Amino acid sequence: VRGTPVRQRPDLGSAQKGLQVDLKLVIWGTDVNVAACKENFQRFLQRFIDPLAKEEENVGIDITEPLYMQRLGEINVIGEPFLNVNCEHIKSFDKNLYRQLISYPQEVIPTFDMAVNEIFFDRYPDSILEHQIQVRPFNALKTKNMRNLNPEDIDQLITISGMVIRTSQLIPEMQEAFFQCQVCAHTTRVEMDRGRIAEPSVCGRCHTTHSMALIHNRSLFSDKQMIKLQESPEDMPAGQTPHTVILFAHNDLVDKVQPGDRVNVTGIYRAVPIRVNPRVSNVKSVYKTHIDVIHYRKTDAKRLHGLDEEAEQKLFSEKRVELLKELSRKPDIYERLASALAPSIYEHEDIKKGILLQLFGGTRKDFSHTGRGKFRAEINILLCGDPGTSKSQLLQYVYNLVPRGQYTSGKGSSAVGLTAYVMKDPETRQLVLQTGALVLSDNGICCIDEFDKMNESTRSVLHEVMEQQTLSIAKAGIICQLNARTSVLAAANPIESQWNPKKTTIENIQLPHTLLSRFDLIFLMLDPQDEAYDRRLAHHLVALYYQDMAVLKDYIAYAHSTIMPRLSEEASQALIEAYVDMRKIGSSRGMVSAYPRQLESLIRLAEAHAKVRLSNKVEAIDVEEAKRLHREALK
Amino acid sequence: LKDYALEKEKVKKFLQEFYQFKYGNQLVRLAHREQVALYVDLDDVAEDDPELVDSICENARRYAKLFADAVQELLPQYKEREVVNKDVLDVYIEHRLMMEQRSRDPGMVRSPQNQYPAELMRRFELYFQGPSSNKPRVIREVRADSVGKLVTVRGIVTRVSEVKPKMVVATYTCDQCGAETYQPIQSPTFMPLIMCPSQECQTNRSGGRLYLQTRGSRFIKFQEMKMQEHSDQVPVGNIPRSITVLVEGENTRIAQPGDHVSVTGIFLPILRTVVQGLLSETYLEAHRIVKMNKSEYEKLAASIAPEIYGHEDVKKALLLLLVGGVDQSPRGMKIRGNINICLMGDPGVAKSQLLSYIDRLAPRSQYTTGRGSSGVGLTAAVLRDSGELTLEGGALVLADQGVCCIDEFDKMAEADRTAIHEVMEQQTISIAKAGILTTLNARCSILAAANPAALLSRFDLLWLIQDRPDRDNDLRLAQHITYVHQHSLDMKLMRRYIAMCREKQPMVPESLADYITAAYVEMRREAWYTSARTLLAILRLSTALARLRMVDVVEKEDVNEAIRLMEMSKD
Amino acid sequence: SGFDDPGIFYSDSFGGGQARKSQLQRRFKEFLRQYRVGTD
Ligand SMILES: Nc1ncnc2c1ncn2[C@@H]1O[C@H](COP(=O)(O)OP(=O)(O)O)[C@@H](O)[C@H]1O
Ligand SMILES: [Mg+2]
Ligand SMILES: [Zn+2]
Ligand SMILES: [Zn+2]
Repeated sequence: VRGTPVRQRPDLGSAQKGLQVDLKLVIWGTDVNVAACKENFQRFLQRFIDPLAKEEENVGIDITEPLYMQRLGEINVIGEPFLNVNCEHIKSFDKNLYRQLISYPQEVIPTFDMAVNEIFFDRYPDSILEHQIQVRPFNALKTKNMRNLNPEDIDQLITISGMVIRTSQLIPEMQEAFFQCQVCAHTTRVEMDRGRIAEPSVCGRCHTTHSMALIHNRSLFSDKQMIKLQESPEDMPAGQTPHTVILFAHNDLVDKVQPGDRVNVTGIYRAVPIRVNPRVSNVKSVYKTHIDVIHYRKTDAKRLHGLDEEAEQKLFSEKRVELLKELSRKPDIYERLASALAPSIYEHEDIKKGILLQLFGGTRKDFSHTGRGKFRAEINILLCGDPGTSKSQLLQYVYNLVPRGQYTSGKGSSAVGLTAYVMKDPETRQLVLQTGALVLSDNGICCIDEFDKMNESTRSVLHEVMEQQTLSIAKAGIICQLNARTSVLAAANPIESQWNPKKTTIENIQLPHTLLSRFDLIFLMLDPQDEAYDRRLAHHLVALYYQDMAVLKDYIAYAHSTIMPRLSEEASQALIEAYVDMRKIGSSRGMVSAYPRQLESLIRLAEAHAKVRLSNKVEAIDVEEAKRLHREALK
Repeated sequence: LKDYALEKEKVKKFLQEFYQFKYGNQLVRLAHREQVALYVDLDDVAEDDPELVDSICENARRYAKLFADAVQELLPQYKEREVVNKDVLDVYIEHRLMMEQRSRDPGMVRSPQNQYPAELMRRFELYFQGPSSNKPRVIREVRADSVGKLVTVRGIVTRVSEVKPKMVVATYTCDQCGAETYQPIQSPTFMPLIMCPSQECQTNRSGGRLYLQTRGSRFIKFQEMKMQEHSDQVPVGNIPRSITVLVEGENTRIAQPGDHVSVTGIFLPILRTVVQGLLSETYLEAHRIVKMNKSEYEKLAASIAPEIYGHEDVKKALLLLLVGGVDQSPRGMKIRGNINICLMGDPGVAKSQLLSYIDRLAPRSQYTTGRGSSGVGLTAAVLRDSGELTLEGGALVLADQGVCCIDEFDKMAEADRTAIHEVMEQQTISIAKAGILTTLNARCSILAAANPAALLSRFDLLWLIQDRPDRDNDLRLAQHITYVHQHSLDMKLMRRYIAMCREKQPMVPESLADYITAAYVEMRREAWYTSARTLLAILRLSTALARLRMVDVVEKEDVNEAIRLMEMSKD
Repeated sequence: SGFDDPGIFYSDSFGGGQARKSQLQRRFKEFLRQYRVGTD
């Protein structure tokens, strides 16, 4: 060690004695040796090359060099002192060290820290990190259900997965109190030690008794963050409601993950007693428990790349980038992806191209200089179709596939419940503002089943978000404006739950024109009585009965990363001409008459298709396809 | 009164000697730590000694302490090998007794309060199961006179908290000495300690300053469950009385909301703390949990509610759902193996009675009429509990895996109608309401009843019952019901056959692909409302009929009977 | 259950210029047990 500071580990827990005992010299209560665990992890660091390291999924990870050594090299070239120690790599290497770490985290981890700092500073003498490297051990063997956890895993590193609900304000807590003598101005720092400070009680200089006063804002504080999180268990017993768990983040992990984000969370399961009343210092026999956090895994093999994941530069290998680019250059890329989306359902090519264009999303642009408000860049789809037509299953599939996906169904909702509401947090007791689905879906998708049965007091909420993406809560709690930039995937039944063919489109839909003009795509899911289609659908469904994702998500991620298509002269003139054409056509009543909103719809759909093709310029093909899809969707 | 050293000797000799060594095998298994809980049986103890049994019935808690310590001392001679120390808790107890041996000095005497206590170092738990002679008493009737007495009760569950770690023996460590003191907890609350009575501290005259931690402590699986009188138990006009029950160790996570339970325990008090005296709450400390009375082909279907006549195809489809179509999750998208039936009917054909019988039948069942369960009654809501906004469930989420028998679906509230549409379509319930932001999981199957389009378009079977007056039909039914009043398969056996039938998991054969596609297109032409939902209906009914046959392969007979049922329903 | 209160049971101090009084009592114990007078 050169002398870099040893900043304490608030998230690991309060310190302890570290009592050791001979049976060589293990830690009391544990089958651990500091020397053995330290040396085993030093071996793991120096010699652990992968059996397989897919460069495509693990960019920057080779199959030749020892794995974590080049990680230490990058932690030398840049200044963040954190090392991602995959617990399953440890499981493959040394099962004993897995047992010791995922039974005794707060003591095995500091030894791992010591070893890493020692090896790193041996390798690089003149490298300077702000403090010691810290090991983030994650991807421990997934416990499925918190409700099926036992009281034997207290302080034992677990992992679960779920979506956030709230990330409350920072809360400082003491780490090194500052004291000054009121009489003689003698100063002293007092380190927080094992959960409580030591008030000096005598001046060190003038020996006055209890003249030492605690100066607050000279002290040292690490931060905190209550992060209320809703679990997504993979085990759902017969009637276990959605479990929700409190997460206390600390100095480095605070405000790294927002509400609505979906995360695996690996962290220390920590029981803490409950005070009987807020002022009495008694406690309760019946503890609470809350997971701590040592790591959030953002990546999911079922979902697509997140927003910050797309934003970060070093996300894709050059080979993967070239694979995506040539896959784009292949002419039938759009129809290949529309076929890929939801493989179960049988050849809804038009609807799937539309849903794909939604998922890619239109181009983002700034109108602050123009002062035209904020131009909604998202896309919105209305699957208007007869009941029992797999529209609801499309809703479920896309909701699962997309991150930042929220879900509503008819009048299982309310205006305040979608916007926001003030309620007291029962752990801090302050009146806090909890978000709704329309704020959790801020940069994602809201899937709304039973969209007709969503009585207009609620669709009043949808109006503002669909026109300008702002959601102004004006209430005795707060008078503020929540961002709600949600793409919408609405599902509507016709009146009387069957598409009468006598009634025309608007007459059958029966929704307000000021709402139906907001959805920039409307699909009339109808069933022609093609017996060939019936036979083929039967064979498809029974086929799945008797019975790629990575490239798809990486493709969409690259598109969002560095594809922001712009209009061309050809595309603009075609857009004007096609808008006039559609206006002339739909001027006939019954059908949805065109609007400047529909001009915006055409522009956005063209931008989305250009994003799909990576053209970096909206083309006549794009605008022609947008026109074609709009017509064939509405017809 | 008696001498409890004599009683402990009695039960020690008993546990060693009673029977294959009945209790001996259990004792050696727990000695090796192949079981963590134990259960005394007062029938098995009345096998020899009745006075001890009557005393246990009258002062059960003390004898619980006796039995548990007796087995604790019987432990080590039954121990025969080195156990693998499966828990960090095992590591702690082994380390503790190791250092006690190290600094033993066996001649040296130690105080009456310097020793690792039983409640800490036991690592097993001992409960009971009251005798058959002990009649289960009414929850209302378990009064103050029955405090301390051993008592069994039978009641329905209303709501059950989760498993949070109750403290049993808190462990404190010092700032100077290094010993480890214990605070054995008993009550709902404890004042922490701040000073260490270790004799090194008493010698040093040092500040104790001991700090509690969870590492060396002893937590336990603790739940507080609620229970409710049986509606048959209830007197003429009073509402059903409730009761709080406390669940510990290997009694945890047995009962669940809505499931009938029989709990055997003792009715011990807690401090109440405005009239003088010394008042006290009452909780029943559970010591054996047994769900009972709901959750323990042609002749079979006719056995489904023999008191109803006719509707033979209806009963067959009901049997079919009760077996359940094959649960499928292929390629991520879920094709749930639930079967949804609606019974539209003329006023009065015993459709409500059919729903009630299915409610009494299924291992999970919830019979909800129109407005008794509306809004939160069907959905899930929020309630104060460790006080907290516990989100708990209504009817459907209580019936998360079972059968919701919905009665008079026609006149339900429109929000209830919307929720039921959601659960039939996707077996979830999304909510973004005032204080709730959830997506409940409800894998339920719907049995709607109603009186005469969305119904037709979202279902697997709709059945119109029109009792067209036919003289011979009504004559036979009249004779039948009059005979029923005149004279006034077994349900358990029926449910056992169904329970085994649930788990054969057939997979469709390729030979029937042509047959099923041909039948689908032919039914479509005969229609020309049928669609892919009706395709999935025939296909699910085929899978379920294969399950009823118990063979793992569906055949032509199955699809034939499925089309027979649907034709009968539509016509 | 709050009716009774059993004691606070405890154990020994396993593990762990100015000396401490337990050590000094120990030194007196060793001095008074093991002190030899006379000669072989
Ligand atoms: N075969 C039968 N066996 C038993 N009860 C019958 C039979 N036929 C008619 N009933 C009587 O019909 C009455 C009405 O049934 P109910 O469940 O109310 O039908 P719904 O509620 O659909 O109108 C019941 O009280 C029942 O006793
Ligand atoms: Mg009825
Ligand atoms: Zn001073
Ligand atoms: Zn002490």
